[PDB]
Amino acid sequence: MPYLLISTQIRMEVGPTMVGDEHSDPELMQQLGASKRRVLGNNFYEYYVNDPPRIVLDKLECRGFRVLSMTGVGQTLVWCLHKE
Amino acid sequence: MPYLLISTQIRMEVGPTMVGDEHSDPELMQQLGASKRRVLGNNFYEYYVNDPPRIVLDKLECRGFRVLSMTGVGQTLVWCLHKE
Amino acid sequence: MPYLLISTQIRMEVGPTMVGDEHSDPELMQQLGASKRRVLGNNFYEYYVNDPPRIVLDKLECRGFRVLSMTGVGQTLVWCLHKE
Amino acid sequence: MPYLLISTQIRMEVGPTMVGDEHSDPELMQQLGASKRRVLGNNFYEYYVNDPPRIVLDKLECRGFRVLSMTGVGQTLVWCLHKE
Amino acid sequence: MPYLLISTQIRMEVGPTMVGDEHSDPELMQQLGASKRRVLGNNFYEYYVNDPPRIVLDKLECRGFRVLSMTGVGQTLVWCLHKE
Amino acid sequence: RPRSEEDNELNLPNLAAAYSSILRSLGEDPQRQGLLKTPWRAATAMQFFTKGYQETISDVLNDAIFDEDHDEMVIVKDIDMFSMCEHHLVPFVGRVHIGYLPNKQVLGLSKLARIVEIYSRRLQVQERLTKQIAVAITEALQPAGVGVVIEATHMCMVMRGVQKMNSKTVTSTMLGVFREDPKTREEFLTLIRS
Amino acid sequence: RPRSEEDNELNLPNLAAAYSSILRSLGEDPQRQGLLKTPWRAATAMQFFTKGYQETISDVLNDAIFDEDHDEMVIVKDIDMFSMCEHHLVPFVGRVHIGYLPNKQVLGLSKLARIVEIYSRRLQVQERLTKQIAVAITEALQPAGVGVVIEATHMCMVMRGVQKMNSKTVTSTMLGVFREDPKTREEFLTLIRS
Amino acid sequence: RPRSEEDNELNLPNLAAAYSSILRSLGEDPQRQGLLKTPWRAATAMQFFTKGYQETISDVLNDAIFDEDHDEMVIVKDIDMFSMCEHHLVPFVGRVHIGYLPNKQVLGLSKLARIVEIYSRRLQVQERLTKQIAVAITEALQPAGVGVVIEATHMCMVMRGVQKMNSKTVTSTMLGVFREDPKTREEFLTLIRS
Amino acid sequence: RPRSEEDNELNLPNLAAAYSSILRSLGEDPQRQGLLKTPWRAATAMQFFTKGYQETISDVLNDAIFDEDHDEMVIVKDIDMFSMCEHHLVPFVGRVHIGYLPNKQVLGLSKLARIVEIYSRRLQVQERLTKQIAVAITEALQPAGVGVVIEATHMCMVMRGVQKMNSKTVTSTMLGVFREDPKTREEFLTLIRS
Amino acid sequence: RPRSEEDNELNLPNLAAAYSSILRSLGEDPQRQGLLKTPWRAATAMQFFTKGYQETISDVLNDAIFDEDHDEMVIVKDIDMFSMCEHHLVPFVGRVHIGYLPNKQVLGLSKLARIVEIYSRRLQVQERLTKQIAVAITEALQPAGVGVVIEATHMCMVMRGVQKMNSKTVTSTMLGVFREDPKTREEFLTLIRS
Amino acid sequence: RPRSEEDNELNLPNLAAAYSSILRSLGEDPQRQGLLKTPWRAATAMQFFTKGYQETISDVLNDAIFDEDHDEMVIVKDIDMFSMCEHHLVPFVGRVHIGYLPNKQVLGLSKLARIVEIYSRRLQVQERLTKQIAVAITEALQPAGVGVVIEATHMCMVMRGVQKMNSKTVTSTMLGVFREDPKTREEFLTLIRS
Amino acid sequence: RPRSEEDNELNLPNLAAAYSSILRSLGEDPQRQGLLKTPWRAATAMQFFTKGYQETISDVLNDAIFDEDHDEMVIVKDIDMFSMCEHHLVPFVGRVHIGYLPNKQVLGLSKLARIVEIYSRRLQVQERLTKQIAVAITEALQPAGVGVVIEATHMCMVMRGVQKMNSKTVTSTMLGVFREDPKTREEFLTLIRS
Amino acid sequence: RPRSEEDNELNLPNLAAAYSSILRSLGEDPQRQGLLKTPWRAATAMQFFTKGYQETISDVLNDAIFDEDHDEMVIVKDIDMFSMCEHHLVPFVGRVHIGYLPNKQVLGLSKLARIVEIYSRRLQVQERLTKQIAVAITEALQPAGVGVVIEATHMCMVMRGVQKMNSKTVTSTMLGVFREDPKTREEFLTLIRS
Ligand SMILES: N[C@@H](Cc1ccccc1)C(=O)O
Ligand SMILES: N[C@@H](Cc1ccccc1)C(=O)O
Ligand SMILES: N[C@@H](Cc1ccccc1)C(=O)O
Ligand SMILES: N[C@@H](Cc1ccccc1)C(=O)O
Ligand SMILES: N[C@@H](Cc1ccccc1)C(=O)O
Ligand SMILES: [K+]
Ligand SMILES: [K+]
Ligand SMILES: [K+]
Ligand SMILES: [K+]
Ligand SMILES: [K+]
Repeated sequence: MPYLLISTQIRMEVGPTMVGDEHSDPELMQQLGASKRRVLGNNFYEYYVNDPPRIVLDKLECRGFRVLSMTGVGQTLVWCLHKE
Repeated sequence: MPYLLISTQIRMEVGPTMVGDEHSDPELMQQLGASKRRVLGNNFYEYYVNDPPRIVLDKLECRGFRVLSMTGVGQTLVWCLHKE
Repeated sequence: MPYLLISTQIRMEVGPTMVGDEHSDPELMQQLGASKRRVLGNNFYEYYVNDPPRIVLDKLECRGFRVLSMTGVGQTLVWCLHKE
Repeated sequence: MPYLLISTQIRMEVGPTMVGDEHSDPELMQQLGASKRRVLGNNFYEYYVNDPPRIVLDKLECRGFRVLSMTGVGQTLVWCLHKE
Repeated sequence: MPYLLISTQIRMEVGPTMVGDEHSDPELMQQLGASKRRVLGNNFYEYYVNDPPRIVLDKLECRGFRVLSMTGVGQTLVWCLHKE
Repeated sequence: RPRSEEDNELNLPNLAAAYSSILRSLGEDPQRQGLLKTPWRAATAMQFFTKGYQETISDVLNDAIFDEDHDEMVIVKDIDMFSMCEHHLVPFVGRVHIGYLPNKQVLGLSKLARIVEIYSRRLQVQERLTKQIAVAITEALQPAGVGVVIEATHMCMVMRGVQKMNSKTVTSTMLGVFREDPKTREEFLTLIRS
Repeated sequence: RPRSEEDNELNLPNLAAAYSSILRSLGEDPQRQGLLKTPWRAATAMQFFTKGYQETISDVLNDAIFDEDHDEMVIVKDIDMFSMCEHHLVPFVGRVHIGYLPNKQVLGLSKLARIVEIYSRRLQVQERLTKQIAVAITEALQPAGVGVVIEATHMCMVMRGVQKMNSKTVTSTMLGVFREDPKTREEFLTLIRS
Repeated sequence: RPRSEEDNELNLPNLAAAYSSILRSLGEDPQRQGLLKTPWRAATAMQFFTKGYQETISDVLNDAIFDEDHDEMVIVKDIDMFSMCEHHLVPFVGRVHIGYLPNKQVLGLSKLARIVEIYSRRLQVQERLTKQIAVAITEALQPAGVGVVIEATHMCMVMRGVQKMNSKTVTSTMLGVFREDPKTREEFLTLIRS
Repeated sequence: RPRSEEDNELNLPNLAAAYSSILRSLGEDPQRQGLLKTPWRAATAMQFFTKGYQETISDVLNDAIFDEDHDEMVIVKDIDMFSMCEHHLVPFVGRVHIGYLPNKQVLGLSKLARIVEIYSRRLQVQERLTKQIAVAITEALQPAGVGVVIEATHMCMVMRGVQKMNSKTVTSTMLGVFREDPKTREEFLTLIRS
Repeated sequence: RPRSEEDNELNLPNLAAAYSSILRSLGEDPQRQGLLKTPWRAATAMQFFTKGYQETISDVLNDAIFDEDHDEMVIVKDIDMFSMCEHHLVPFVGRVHIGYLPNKQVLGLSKLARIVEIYSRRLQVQERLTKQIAVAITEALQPAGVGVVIEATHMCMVMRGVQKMNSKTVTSTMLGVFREDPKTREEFLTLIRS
Repeated sequence: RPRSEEDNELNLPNLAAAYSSILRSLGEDPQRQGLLKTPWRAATAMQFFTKGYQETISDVLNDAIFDEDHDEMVIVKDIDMFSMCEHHLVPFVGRVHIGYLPNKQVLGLSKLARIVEIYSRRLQVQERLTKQIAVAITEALQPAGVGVVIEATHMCMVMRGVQKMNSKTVTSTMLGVFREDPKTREEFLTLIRS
Repeated sequence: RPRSEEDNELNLPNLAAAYSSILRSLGEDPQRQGLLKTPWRAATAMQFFTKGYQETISDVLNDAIFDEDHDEMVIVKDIDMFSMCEHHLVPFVGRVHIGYLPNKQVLGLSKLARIVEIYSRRLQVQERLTKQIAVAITEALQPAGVGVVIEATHMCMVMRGVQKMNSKTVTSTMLGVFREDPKTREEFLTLIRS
Repeated sequence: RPRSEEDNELNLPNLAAAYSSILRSLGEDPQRQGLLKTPWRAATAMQFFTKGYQETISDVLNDAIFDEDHDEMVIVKDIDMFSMCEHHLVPFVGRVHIGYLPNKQVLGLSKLARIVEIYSRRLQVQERLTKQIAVAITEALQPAGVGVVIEATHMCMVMRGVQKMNSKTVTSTMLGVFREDPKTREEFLTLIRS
């Protein structure tokens, strides 16, 4: 599992920050302190964290991930990270 | 065929994920388990997969592709991959 | 002439693909089989091709260009390529 | 703290430029001459600077940061910087 | 002054191209043949050029700058360049 | 357990007595030629307004769901709805607007209207009514998304509050693509807009 | 005897109890977080809707009647009114249109508005309400004539009946020249018409 | 004899058969997944549109007629009505406007609404529907006069004829003073006018 | 095989016989002076409503398609349409809105109108009717895109359901650029919006 | 002698030739890809606008006149009508309003509509068209009176004259009681007014 | 070569002759008192409707173009326009909306109005008319962009087709920034929207 | 004696002081950055609202009264007027409708408008203001008759009273033939009606 | 310190005296039959317009805030409001529209209405009134966002300025997601738009 995707909305200086989907590494999710949920109406679970994306990026580097690309889409800021 | 383009819409944690066009490598498409179709009204065929883009990215790395760029456009999240 | 810009609209799996402006290398344009035109109302000429951007990216690699960045703007998907 | 996020709005040739969140390095913020505030209605503090993003990028290089990615989202231009 | 920001709007195959702000290097601006102005209502000056962004990118490479990132935002296409 | 015809008849008398009590408690003589049958009529009315309790989405469900291989937004707008405010027991009147992105399965108009009646005819809160209709549609169709919007005039601000029959309360529940895709939400709001 | 603040306080509990009873008699749990304070708000509301009983035309009367040596038609139209159906205890909402041919004495707006409030905020019958407002104006001014017209929507036909909020009931009372002279009657209806 | 619940059930099958026949007679396959239950639904519908046959003014009558010592015009307007053309078996939709000069006795809204329903839910001719509603009111109240006006849109000219949904048919029946006194007639037409 | 003038005449009697049967099954005397010719008028009507079966897009096709070197959106809005509900055999009336991005080839108004009539005059389901008109246009023009929006009132909720003629159903089909380019879709909805 | 299907086909060519002439006489090349089939279409259109000549009131007459024992005003309003200005051969578009006091005999809608079509689809003068429709109804019914009002926009004042599409021309014909009794006339103008 | 006052007089008889022929080919007597001067009036009218051929953008051009150092969108909306359908020779009436982003040079109202008249008063196709006006404005101002929208009713669908005067045709042409910038396009549609 | 510019200046300070007092008497700090210049502005406003006192019908009179040998009704309607309620010193806004039957002499618009301003801009009572305008016109023209009608919203029932901005007060004064001839009165009310 | 009933009675005389002064200072005789009680009524009115000073959000607060586990936009629009211009002491009337994104906690209508009344019934500036209501709601709910828009007519531009009652002033305050997320802001402006 080399790739990871995280995102935040409306504003970058505050969370929540989405850190994973249903098939995400349970350990990594736990390391980040990410909660899991399925918003009413959605057909999928998501892992989130209350930290600002910047904080989640630092933690992620410690686990060996690096930011490959960052992009906006709608009102969503997305980071694409790659491990090794 | 060094370049590849994949994409998803509205949400990143779930598919479908578009993995190819009419002139895509049939073998690679088969390896991904991609179906082919032509939406009514469109003058072109597209290869899709029900997996989340993150899963498709991992599979693609096993076949030698690396993510060069990721961007949003409209409600579409797009990844540009390059082989070798 | 180290930089090149190409683009497509609405959908990525089909063309046309814009491959050049009025001051583009005539030889390169010819190699890509690009037509030239000036849309009514516009004060500029444009070189286009009927191929999907993915196909144009492969041909461009053969001539020594590499994708540096990809971005969306409006309903336009744009690739920034650099030679050597 | 390897990652840093800055941003500006509407126009790039003029500030303000957002340089940090509540958990930003106080020293770095002071070095940039960044003020701190919490806009009415928002549940978070932000560090800003009256300089154009380009000026803030030069200062940030002096402190060892490099631009990894730049993206637009809404009417906000965002830069993702990484130190070492 | 290692970083530079240039941009164009609506269409990429034609100018004008924004090449600088009020605190830009006067020499570099002169080398590009950039005019200066302050649009009515705006509280800032801007340096522009009538050339297409692609042309401006070539000239800029001659002066030692390289494209680090390109992004869309609104109807504005933006290039982030870095010198050395 | 869903209320039933029996429950009503066995309770009618209790309601009639309560209203007859209220008549007195206000200053009226429940004996007047025109106030005699009121305790009963009041009671029958108060039951008709809450007859939704004696039903369940199930009674409607499968009876009318057709396959039409449709996967584009469908909208039923300007549906009249009358309900009872669980706070003052005063009714709030208005309109309901429903839209959904089918996953091959479509709902019949009557069935849709039946779902609205079932939850509106009972003590309610606009925010809750909105959400129940949305979920009921989601469960009965497994659609890609669904949106519900209610606009109503609350009579406890018309007569009460002071004199504000002008005021309007707008609530909405957006599930699936209607929640995540700003474009679908905009189109939905545009198509019911006029 | 006119109802009074004391009467209310001494009856509030009785109402609250009747409503709390009804809640049960319908199927609800008077204990739910949102139904707890309902029996009281319901009683309070029901008293505000009938606060007209605790007043009389006298309280208003002389307080505001001026001499303006005027002897031509005076019309106050589009006066919002809210009342209760003595038949189902459901409210009927609408507008009131008043007109009178003064005999030197004119009535102030506030006083006029108070006369409408007094008789409308109580269990009523549109026909009666129309007549009471008319006679009250006749008594407080000895005019050459007076006309009152009420147009209202009865909620017991909007929700009940089937679904008839469209329906409008129009009643009128013409006294004096308003009854005997067709010309005055026509001018009055023309002037409120638009 | 008034049609009854038994009659319907004993005839439903006969109707279903007739429609199942028509389906074929037109070129359709009564077997399609979407046409299967049609013969029955079409039949049920056709019975609902003519359910007025299973009722009489008597059922309504006395049940709700009150003494309010009123003797001035009373009007109920904009009553929605739906009916069936006995000529093409295509429905005509519209509005009903009723007015009457009571002779002490007044009719309650529900009852009035029920009278309209009874004669309109059956095969009709606008001119007949207008007159029947008017005579029914006259019999149930011995009023000094009564007036009925119907304005409807006929689908046998909207779709058929060419494309005339614009066209509106207006019929009226004026009895008593509504017939003999032009002033009453004018006031009634004025009051429903807007 | 498309229905023909022969099929009609060879079936009219079977239709008239079914309707004469229904008349009886409801309680009427098919003999009344005004019901005699009804079975035939009903039958004739029911065939006019489904006369679209005796046609095909081909009959229209090439007859009127001109080259105008146009490649910008063309919209025809507020096209009246009348159709039959295949579920209750009751009609639904409304308006059709069409737009398409031509690929040099344009369609003639008359032809476009004929396409709508062909599919609407037959037993339908709004969702399906919307889709057939859309594809029909895509086939007769090979355009860059096409959009169709239908808004209609279903009489099986006006009279039936309770009384909901207020309700409106909105359906749409977006092919080509109309589906993929949000901007085209918005502009289309804006230009028909008002 | 009423024009006939034979007459048309034997004249179509003559018309086509005249129009093909006009095309040249104006500056156009009747050979253009878009102007080729024009002379025929133009000719076809011009015959449809005058297809009223090939008919007579007789064709309509008795076919649909029913006995309903009705003797009160019947009104059919807002009937769309198109016609040709015999003076400039430019059409005038508008609406026809009809009313009549039946003498037991009533007229069917379709028949009434056919009467309007007959006289309007032919070269006309508004004043005359109004009168012919009025007389046609009087002959087909022997009523106690009849009224016809036409309001139309004349295209020879919209484009021509300067730019006056705003202007409207109103004509009327009142026969029988509609002429003699000012009261009937007023009621008729009131009932079509709105 | 632009048509001229001589060409007309030399051709008017040719037109009058053609119409005199048509009058006969239809069944009329070109001799009636009111039909005598028709062939000439019809001819005079047909020339007036096509007087656009005897003009060129040149006649207008430079005559009224002022420098006002303006570089923001300018809009002239609701410009009435009348034209002729080259396919049926029937007119289509409507409105034109024009917008453009000036490059220092602006266009005067009269001149703009004259540009519209020039191309509308001649045999047309809505799509073409929209485009010609668009390009005419582009040539006379070298603007950064220009947009044109035309909404119109086609008489060949009002009378003909069946009865569809309700139908509206919308066409647009967007050049320059009006084509490439969605934001400019949206603002333009907003400012003409209402 | 008519108020004058001198009086104003000699009193402005007084007013300013009265208002400054009121500010305190209410709880405000007359020193706040936004309340400093208020006492003066308020005073200036209160003088402008009552500037009518510094004028007389004479100042207007003869200056503009022309002979046009006209003897048929002349009407000037929808004249905006603003005034002050002498009872609460709160303004009442509305419209004035004037009509008169000249006796050769006609009044000029500006002059008429000045007469309305003179009596409206001062402490008033609707009845009196209506009457004063009517007599003023009567004196300035010796007409055969004159009618004045005022409809206005009184802000002392919009904010005060409860919330009745809906309510409108209509007053009128009819002199001469407008009083004695019902026909003249009706036509005046008709011509201003719409 | 919030103003109180005592404060009023202790100040009424002072206000009365200030107005009595103004009366004279204008040219009026405070003794006139109709001007006698004015100074008091004027004073009482001015206190009612500023009765907001004797209240605080606290009085409202917790008394009515329910938990309904809702987290989607809630809107209350067209709330009538009346206020006083702190600059001219003239009132400005209009409507307030409110929206917020609840964080589980919702606000009852009456409470919301009370908040608006509290800040509007006092000397104000529209920009300020908007912001205060927005903040008051943010504190009484800790919502994820809140928006407030006010549109009003300022009487100091209707009568004063010249005559501009047409003019409307719109102000807004967006807090939270309503400020940062353009999509939320748009949906909010759409849902109150109509
Ligand atoms: N909401 C911001 C963009 C943004 C969203 C999410 C994260 C960062 C920035 C805007 O509208 O400009
Ligand atoms: N739907 C998201 C953007 C998004 C689209 C697709 C994938 C990921 C994110 C938004 O509008 O904010
Ligand atoms: N039309 C896509 C955006 C897009 C444009 C160009 C290429 C790919 C995608 C959308 O609206 O989601
Ligand atoms: N406001 C610019 C985009 C932009 C925003 C912020 C910084 C730079 C550019 C536009 O609408 O095109
Ligand atoms: N105007 C383009 C976006 C774009 C902007 C700037 C340069 C190039 C393209 C669109 O809306 O698709
Ligand atoms: K966030
Ligand atoms: K997805
Ligand atoms: K493309
Ligand atoms: K900025
Ligand atoms: K550019």
